[PDB]
Amino acid sequence: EVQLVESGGGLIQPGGSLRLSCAASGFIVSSNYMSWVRQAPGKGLEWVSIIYSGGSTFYADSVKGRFTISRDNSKNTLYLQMNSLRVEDTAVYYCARDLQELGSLDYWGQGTLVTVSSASTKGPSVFPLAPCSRSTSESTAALGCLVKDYFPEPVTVSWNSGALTSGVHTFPAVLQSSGLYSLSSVVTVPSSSLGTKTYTCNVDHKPSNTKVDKRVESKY
Amino acid sequence: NLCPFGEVFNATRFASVYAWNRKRISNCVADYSVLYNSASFSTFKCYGVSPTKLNDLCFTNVYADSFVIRGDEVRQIAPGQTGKIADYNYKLPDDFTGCVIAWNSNNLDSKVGGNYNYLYRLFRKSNLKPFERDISTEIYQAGSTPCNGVEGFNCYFPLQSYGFQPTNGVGYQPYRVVVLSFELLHAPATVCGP
Amino acid sequence: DIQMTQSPSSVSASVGDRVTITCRASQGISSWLAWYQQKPGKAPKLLIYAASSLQSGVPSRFSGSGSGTDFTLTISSLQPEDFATYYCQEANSFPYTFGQGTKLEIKRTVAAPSVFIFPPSDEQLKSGTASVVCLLNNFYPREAKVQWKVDNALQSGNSQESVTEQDSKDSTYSLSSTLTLSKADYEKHKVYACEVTHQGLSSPVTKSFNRGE
Ligand SMILES: *[C@@H]1O[C@H](CO)[C@@H](O)[C@H](O)[C@H]1NC(C)=O
Repeated sequence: EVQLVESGGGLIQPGGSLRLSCAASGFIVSSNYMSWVRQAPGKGLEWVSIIYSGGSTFYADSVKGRFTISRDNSKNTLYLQMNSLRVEDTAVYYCARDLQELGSLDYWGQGTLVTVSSASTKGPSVFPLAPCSRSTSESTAALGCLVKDYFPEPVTVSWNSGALTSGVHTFPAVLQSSGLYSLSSVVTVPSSSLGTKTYTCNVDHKPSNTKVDKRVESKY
Repeated sequence: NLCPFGEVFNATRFASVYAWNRKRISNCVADYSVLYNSASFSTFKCYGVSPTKLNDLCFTNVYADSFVIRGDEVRQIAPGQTGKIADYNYKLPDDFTGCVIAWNSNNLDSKVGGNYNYLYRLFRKSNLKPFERDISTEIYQAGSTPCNGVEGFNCYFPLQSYGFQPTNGVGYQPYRVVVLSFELLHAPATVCGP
Repeated sequence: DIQMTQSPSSVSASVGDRVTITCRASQGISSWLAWYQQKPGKAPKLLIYAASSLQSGVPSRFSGSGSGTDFTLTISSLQPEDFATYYCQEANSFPYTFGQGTKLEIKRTVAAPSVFIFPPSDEQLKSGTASVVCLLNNFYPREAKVQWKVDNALQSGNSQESVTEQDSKDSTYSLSSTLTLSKADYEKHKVYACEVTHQGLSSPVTKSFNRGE
């Protein structure tokens, strides 16, 4: 069969350098147009670079003079050398075989993630989102945890060590202007349980070896 | 004897760029001024010669190459360029001495449904040499397994149709191109002009 | 360059529907257009090349059409695995611009959000920052507007929001909006409110608290 596997993604500081690889099976990379395409988190797709079988190379304006596409025929592998990296280069990077206007990009790899950031790795603070004392509500109360100021992704959140799964919404993280992430996890529960059932959100941030359990209860 | 430039610039059919035509121009008087001072031409770039002084010059031979390409590909018909036209279809040498002349031909070379008769070479393993003309139709092997002349996955006909339509943006529209290259030897000069 | 405009950004459908998605290029590109499908956390997959040619292995309910400036992707009768985002692409000139994408999501009955506001914890306030969270739970359709108000001044530029993926069971969305202030700014004001506008509410619903009660 035919395959494309990217690797070499990771965390790098602005101004840094990184090389991605794309190992191909089936296709002969040196006989194809090969392109790199990228997708910034939550955004669309952007073609970045192409290499011709005969060796010509071309680049999107946002990477020209910083990125270099190349190949090693012997290893049937495609490369993108990324220099002078910027925050806005943060993206999943895909290699694809390119059939131009004959057949477009017909096979893509799974992609490798590049994160360009100056932030230090940091475990989150966990704050309670306390259920409102006005418990008339609907007969249903809402409560949760604010998981604030961590880097990098991801955090995982459970409730009552996994015993509480129904009605849980753990939101996607937002990147703050500080370069640290923030996330909320909420659960709707019966207002009648607020006196009696303990609600504890369990927060794991592996990059920082952080485990936090936060008991969330009605306030004063 | 006037040089038969009319047969070249005013021909009725023009070649596909992969099978570009060459016309040998010899033993004749070349009035280049009727050309450079004309409104007809969106591109008129000369290299190794000044376009104004053409009529004061003698040459051993002159070749006139012609073909149709896209308007945004005319930039590739120049020394030092890269791209699908320069690499695989028509290549000018670094030390090119001559003129590159193009005009928009959307009126004659487009059709309402799309004109698909004009082709270019999409697949080739290595770049063309200067003034090399490849008319192979061999099925192109893009995968690990030989195609032995059968089309299919990873096994592609090497030529691609342009598909010109009158409503194309101007970069996508057809342009007719004439490349005059000026040959000089230690030989009699047979093309002089005025 | 050439602009590629996909509209609408979002399309609501049920299984079995005929769905058509459009892509418009700013100049005539003949038939040089590709359509891709992408699902969350997965690579895009090619559906249609050269405007109307169906890619090998792609179900035949997918078809493309158009030539010049206006192009369409049609799915003849929608299937569950078809809910995804769709992208067109200029295939025949640098820089091979992709359209901004059309999301195909599951139609269901209108459902108003239940709204909740959460004051900053005292624990966080000691550290010098205040996060105020507004929660919009289990609503449909996706379109909703959160307006933060601080002593009735409309707050702009100091909030971020986040939305879940459509729920696998009941097809609703939930949304979180966080207003961030310094401790000193937070203590300058009394009434904190988030006001929510949504198709399922007859008029905007406001949830509020008074700082320190
Ligand atoms: C081609 O014909 C036009 C008139 O149709 C004329 O003006 C032009 O000089 C001709 N080009 C030649 C003879 O090279």
